[PDB]
Amino acid sequence: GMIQLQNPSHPTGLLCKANQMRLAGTLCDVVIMVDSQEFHAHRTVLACTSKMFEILFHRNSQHYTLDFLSPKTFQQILEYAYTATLQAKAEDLDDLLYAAEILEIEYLEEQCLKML
Ligand SMILES: [Mg+2]
Repeated sequence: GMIQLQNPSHPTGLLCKANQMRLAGTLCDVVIMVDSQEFHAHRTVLACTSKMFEILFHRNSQHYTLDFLSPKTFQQILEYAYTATLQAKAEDLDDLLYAAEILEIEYLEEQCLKML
């Protein structure tokens, strides 16, 4: 007979380790520059979070500069991507919507749209 196992804590635990890796900078494979500020991250997490990054990463530069947002906004979207949670001042909502729109993060775009 067949056997089956399911762990509903895997997706979340997996993302948790990934964030822990990004904080220690372990196995990072891409550098995103934002206003002369370097961010080390994982292509896979970013590409699965944003269709914009999925497309962009087919260049294989391992290094990319973003001009549509400030390092603060990016750090804000990086945290969301790695923790599924975003913290931001009400005064940043516009900045986030503009970037979420370009990055195509449906959830951030939806929420920011409602909140405004
Ligand atoms: Mg800039």
